[PDB]
Amino acid sequence: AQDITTTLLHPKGDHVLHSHAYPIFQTSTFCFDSTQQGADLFMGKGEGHIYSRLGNPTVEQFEEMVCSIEGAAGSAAFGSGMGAISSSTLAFLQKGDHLIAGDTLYGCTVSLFTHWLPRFGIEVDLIDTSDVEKVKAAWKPNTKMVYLESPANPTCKVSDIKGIAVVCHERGARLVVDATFTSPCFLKPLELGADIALHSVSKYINGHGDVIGGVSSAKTAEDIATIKFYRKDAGSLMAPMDAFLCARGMKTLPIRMQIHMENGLKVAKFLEQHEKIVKVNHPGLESFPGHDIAKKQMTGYGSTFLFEMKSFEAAKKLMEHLKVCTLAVSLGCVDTLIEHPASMTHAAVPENIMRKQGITPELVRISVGIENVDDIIADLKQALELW
Amino acid sequence: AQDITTTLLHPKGDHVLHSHAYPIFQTSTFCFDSTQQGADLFMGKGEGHIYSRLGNPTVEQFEEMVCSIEGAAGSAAFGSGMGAISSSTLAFLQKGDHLIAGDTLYGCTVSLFTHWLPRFGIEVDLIDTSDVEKVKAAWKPNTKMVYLESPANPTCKVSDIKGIAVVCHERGARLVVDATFTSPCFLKPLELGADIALHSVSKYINGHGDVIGGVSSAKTAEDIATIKFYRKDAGSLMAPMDAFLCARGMKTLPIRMQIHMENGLKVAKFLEQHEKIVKVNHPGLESFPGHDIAKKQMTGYGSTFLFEMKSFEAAKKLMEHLKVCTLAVSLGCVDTLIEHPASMTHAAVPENIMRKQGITPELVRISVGIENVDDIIADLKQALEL
Amino acid sequence: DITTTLLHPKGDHVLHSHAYPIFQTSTFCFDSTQQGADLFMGKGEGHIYSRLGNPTVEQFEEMVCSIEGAAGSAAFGSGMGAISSSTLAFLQKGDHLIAGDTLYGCTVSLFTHWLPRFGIEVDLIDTSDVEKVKAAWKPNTKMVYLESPANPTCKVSDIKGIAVVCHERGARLVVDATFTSPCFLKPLELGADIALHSVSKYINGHGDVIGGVSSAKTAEDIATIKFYRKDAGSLMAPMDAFLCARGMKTLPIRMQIHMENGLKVAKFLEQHEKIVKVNHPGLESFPGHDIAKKQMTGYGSTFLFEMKSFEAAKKLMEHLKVCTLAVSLGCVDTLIEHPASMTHAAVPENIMRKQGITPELVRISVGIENVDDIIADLKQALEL
Amino acid sequence: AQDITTTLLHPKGDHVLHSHAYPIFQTSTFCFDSTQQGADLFMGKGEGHIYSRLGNPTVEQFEEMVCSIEGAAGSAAFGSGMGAISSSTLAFLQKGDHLIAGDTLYGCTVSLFTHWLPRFGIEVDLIDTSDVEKVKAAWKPNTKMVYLESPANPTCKVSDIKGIAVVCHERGARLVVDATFTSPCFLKPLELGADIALHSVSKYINGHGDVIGGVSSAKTAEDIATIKFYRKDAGSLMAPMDAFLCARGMKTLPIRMQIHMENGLKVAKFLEQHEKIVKVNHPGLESFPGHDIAKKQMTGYGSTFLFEMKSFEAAKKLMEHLKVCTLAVSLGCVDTLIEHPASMTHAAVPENIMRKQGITPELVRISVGIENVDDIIADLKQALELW
Ligand SMILES: CSCC/C(=N\Cc1c(COP(=O)(O)O)cnc(C)c1O)C(=O)O
Ligand SMILES: CSCC/C(=N\Cc1c(COP(=O)(O)O)cnc(C)c1O)C(=O)O
Ligand SMILES: CSCC/C(=N\Cc1c(COP(=O)(O)O)cnc(C)c1O)C(=O)O
Ligand SMILES: C/C=C(/N=C/c1c(COP(=O)(O)O)cnc(C)c1O)C(=O)O
Repeated sequence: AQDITTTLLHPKGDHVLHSHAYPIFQTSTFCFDSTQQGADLFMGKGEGHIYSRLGNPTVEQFEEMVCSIEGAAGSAAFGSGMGAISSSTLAFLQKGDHLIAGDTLYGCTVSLFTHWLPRFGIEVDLIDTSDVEKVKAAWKPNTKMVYLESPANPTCKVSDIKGIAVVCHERGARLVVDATFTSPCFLKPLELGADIALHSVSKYINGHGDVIGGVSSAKTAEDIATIKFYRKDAGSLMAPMDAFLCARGMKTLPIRMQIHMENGLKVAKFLEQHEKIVKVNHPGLESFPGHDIAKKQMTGYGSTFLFEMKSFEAAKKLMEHLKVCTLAVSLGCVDTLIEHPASMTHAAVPENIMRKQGITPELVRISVGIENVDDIIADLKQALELW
Repeated sequence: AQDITTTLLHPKGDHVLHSHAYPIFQTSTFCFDSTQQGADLFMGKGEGHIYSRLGNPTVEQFEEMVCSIEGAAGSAAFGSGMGAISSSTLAFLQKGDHLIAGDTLYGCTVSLFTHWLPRFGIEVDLIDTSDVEKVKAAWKPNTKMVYLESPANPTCKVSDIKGIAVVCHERGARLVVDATFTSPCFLKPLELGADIALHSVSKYINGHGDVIGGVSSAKTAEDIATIKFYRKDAGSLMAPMDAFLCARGMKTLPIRMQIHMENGLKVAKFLEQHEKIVKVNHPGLESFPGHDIAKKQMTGYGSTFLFEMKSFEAAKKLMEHLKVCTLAVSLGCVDTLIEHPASMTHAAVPENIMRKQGITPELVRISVGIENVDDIIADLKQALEL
Repeated sequence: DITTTLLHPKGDHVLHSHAYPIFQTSTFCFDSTQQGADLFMGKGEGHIYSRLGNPTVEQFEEMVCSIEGAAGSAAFGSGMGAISSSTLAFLQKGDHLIAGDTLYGCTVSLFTHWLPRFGIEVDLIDTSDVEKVKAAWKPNTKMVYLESPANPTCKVSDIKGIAVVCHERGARLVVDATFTSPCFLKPLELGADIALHSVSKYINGHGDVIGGVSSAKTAEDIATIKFYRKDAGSLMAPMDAFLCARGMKTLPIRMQIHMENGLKVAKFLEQHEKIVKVNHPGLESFPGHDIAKKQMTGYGSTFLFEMKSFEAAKKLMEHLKVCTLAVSLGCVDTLIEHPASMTHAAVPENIMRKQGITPELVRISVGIENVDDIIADLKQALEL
Repeated sequence: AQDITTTLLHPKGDHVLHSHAYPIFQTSTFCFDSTQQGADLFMGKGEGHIYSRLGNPTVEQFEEMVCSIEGAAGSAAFGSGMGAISSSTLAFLQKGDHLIAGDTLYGCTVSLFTHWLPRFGIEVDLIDTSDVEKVKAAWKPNTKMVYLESPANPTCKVSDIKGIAVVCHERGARLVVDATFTSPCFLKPLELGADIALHSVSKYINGHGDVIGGVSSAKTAEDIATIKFYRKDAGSLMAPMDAFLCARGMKTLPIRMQIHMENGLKVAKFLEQHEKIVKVNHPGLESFPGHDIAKKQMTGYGSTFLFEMKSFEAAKKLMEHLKVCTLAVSLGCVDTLIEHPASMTHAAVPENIMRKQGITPELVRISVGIENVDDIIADLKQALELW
């Protein structure tokens, strides 16, 4: 069986005009040969293109690469991870439906689920999905979907994706998994029983900190068709240039992830043994609750994780005196980023949910890049040992 | 009174690193000076950027350009006209609300209002908005929005935006106008009393057929903040490169529109007097119902319009023997496009709505470009002779 | 008209795409050894490697070629790349070049510093007078190189008359028509062998690309130019060619506006008490107007005018609110510069005097803004 | 000392408008504050920009990255490797000067030195530079430059860069080295005594097969200023978009080269032991002449090399029956390329020079990518073992 490195470098499809790199189809529309040919494409008959919102060759090339690593029936690219998330939930959920979602989610996902979904008559509970019994207890006759992020942003809380998938499968609910934090090299939710696997491509998949985009992949042709139908009307599109950039970043995804995984673990171990650090939430550490599940259900770890300092002042002093790490939000970039969730990525999260998420002023999140790991550790060490 | 040509070519804002052209900020994230500075930005305090989904300087420069021409409090750019439409309606409407929309709308707008909105518990009635009395009769206690396209895609049906805005003002509803077909050079819905004006930037605004994008502009600061809050979560973003291309295309928008307008009128009059053509639906023709309203409420016309052949066979002959015009959906490009609405742009609209729209297999939609008109007419004359 | 031709270029669509795709690629795949071998021998149809040929760049080349009436066109990474490729592809040690005495600063640098290092004799002379061209002629003269109207003074050379001299005497005539665009000046139509442009100016028109183009009357000459380019390596990037082709779609319409704005502005300046003299080729007062009127079908909107002192020029250039102080020209928005300390600052003193470039001169490149707004900007800056 | 991976990911310079990724300055011109500020910039006084041909911020960012890895006084980026080679030779050589260049060079370099330089009154000899004594024997009173490619394209012939540099330094000649085949990760000619080190950035540096570009770096400020002065008039520029892409590709250069090097050596060893293969020219093999010089003077190897089949027909059969390798010219891409030098990259090389270079119809050149090496080897093996 051919390695994923090779698969990503050799995607299926004809070359265009013998071009080795796939061209950028910076076009809005496409030409018809005849009234019939154009009519037929609008009915889904024949091969070809109509209009970039319905399908653009460069974006489709990126979709096929993701589809190939997810093992999906199809993938849909979007203008952002939030586009993928809206389109993977609201394409299916309608008034009177019930959604169970993790209680520790990316801030704007909490915003979408707690502000917008209830306005559309959709019932939403945020539940601790690290415990399958709590998921079952929150289940209702109208539950149509469970939505999980695991490991969760930013605390890395692990959910039992396989265990929850069994209950979804028995009860007729879709299981949707945001695998952004781990990448499809290491977490393949469709292999664990999910119906839909999605990512912010803005993070690891693209990897170069220069594109916002999203992708969603479905286990069935019907589900990916419905998602694309929603996309056509909701309009979160990946631009041709951004698709060219995402496909290009993904060409190095397997080797970047290997380096991220190993750097991340080494940085977490360094932090865990350091006297200034109270606790390290990296799901690859034996000390981490849920390490046993992550180890079984994933084939590696991402390199974004959280650690606890002794105070807010210690956290600030660390974050502001680094020379290699960059103070900024986002994650999954080739270079190391660091931020303060309580006052940044999660500052818009309701106090109620903040308290249950376990997010405090002492926490710092680091997204470890592919720099030489000793250089990253020496940067953290000099800031930690400051006068 | 500085002219709009000059305004578009001289947008407000600082140069970046003294660059003459505005740089393409192909970035996802921005760096913070300190914890406090990043925290302040997240609370909307101070000046700066955080992350391109929240705000990208290249995208914002294009937003400022549109905002100036619309006379708006602010503008939001999107990944498509459908992103703008979605974000300008679903940012406000919620379960139990009622929407009144024009009966003649772009096909996917029909799909949005007719398939997705009701799944979200929003009641929707499509009605003939060319008669303000029919809008009044359709009104309900829970009516929160009227949504109009004028002239409508593809029949060019005209609504009294001004009269309808009075009714919305009186009865506590937002008026949203899709002004894609006319461009903001010739139609400024916020000057007519609308609350929101939006475009498929994919059409005239960009004008070069190489970008898909949307823009929406609101009369009030609170409404544009809501639109952008919805955009934050829904995620239809204009890419930095596309914003660079849309701003660049918009630099020639006023001259392109002058030519489109003059060209489309000349073509329509040629077709109207030709023996093979049953009727021509251009809002700038004296024969067109709604001409009197379009002339008073607009300062010009787009060049996309519809005409009727004597049979489907005839329309097919004409569409397939043109050498200059290109058979393709979309409109408002520098070159001439031609389309068959029944089986293309409006193929998916339900039979009953299609009947109400007056769309038949005999209709052909042309989007007249900025070619020498004599070439477009000769191309048409050529084909009609076969 | 020209607009229809530029909007409907010849060629096939790629994958039915309406906009021509951006071939952001270095290399192309071969179907077999034989097919790749054949392409390297110039047999069959297809591509090998973007330096030899890129489809997006070739589409832009074909657009310029059609408008110039050429046998072919070559795109480059800058106007300087087109210039050095249209001259050094032909001239060799022992050859002599006659060049206009007033040229863009970097062309002066090329001809004055580099060409003589390569054993090429160069005389800069006043090409507004054909007898001076004849008098400078030598048995080893192989090329005349003209800019008309010249940058920055707008000095006009008789292209047609010089072409007759060149044809009779076995020399190539190369014309840089940057200042006028191919809508208005078509040197190959006047007898020239090669016509070239800084695409960075009018042709692109949007101030966001640097590029060059050269067009040759003969198939053999464009082959030589591309052969030189293959080894010298000044290429137009596929993204820049996409942008250039895109800007060119509005070229004829922009040029009509530039021309009309520029004339109205020159006329305003010419009757202003603060202005000594306006060098615009379309003015009746300008020496060489009669040639320019006969050999061109319009005018660009870049031209020079004379203030009463350096201090006055500085005051004018530093109080404009619409016009931007920057080098370059032919952009949609109005640009203004000081040739003596900017574009022409490195020109040797003696060539400078021969050019007539003094610290009292300001060069303006009138954009497509409403002319009344640009006149009001100049007006307040001249009077307050 | 900080690792090169870290340096490339953290290049010196201020961020622009706090942007994490460096913006694309798609501009021709820049604005002046005043006539004095503009006048000064033209005199080289003060900080700022004028016009992209003279200096573009995005291009300068990429130049700084190369300069940092070369250990140079400065770097200049170009529209192509050939722009870099032209500008690194013709910026210095004039009529009456003499150039000694290697006899095995990239085809278009042979075209430049053999067709264009003599037209400009520059004397050129192509010499076997793998023998320092032959270089000395070719020396004349007017010799001003030696130009080397090592390992040479496509035979991998190795020159003694250090030994030749001694002779250049004693006699007042510049040494110019095209290090395209090896990359600046493994070959740093300025540390071996070269005055100028240059690359086709089109190959490894960019790495992604989607840009043509060049770069040249000089040991002295004076020489890089002269190179840029030439560039200003000859006009081979790197476009702002291309510079953004080259900088982006270069963020993964160290990890890509590590994999290229390891894959290329394993493929060479596989080929060297295979019955169908007559000889393998990879400078990292102990069997290769000049292996001892390459191993002392480089810190690794590129993964483009040539091998000899038993016949032209055998080469064609191999080249036309691969599923992973792509038949195409160029090299140094993430995916594996293969070509036939005799009829492709070197088909324009004059017969006498071909014979001097040792290029025959039996030779195949492979540029090994970063695919899983076992997939690459299995692809070659199945083609070699065809019916
Ligand atoms: C507060 S601003 C920083 C962005 C960010 N996270 C993003 C993200 C998204 C959304 O993806 P989009 O940004 O729309 O491509 C979806 N799902 C997950 C697990 C995510 O981590 C962060 O820094 O924690
Ligand atoms: C059937 S496919 C051709 C697209 C098309 N029209 C689009 C359009 C949109 C949507 O804008 P987006 O396409 O999302 O940028 C919004 N509003 C109006 C009046 C529109 O006409 C057409 O060819 O009639
Ligand atoms: C001092 S820097 C400003 C650039 C400039 N002129 C350029 C130019 C070129 C060169 O074109 P490239 O810049 O290489 O695309 C060629 N030919 C002509 C008639 C030109 O005017 C100027 O502002 O006068
Ligand atoms: C198709 C190109 C091949 N080579 C190129 C090359 C260049 C020239 O570099 P641009 O191509 O001008 O960037 C310079 N120096 C070296 C050692 C090279 O290999 C090839 O062999 O396959």
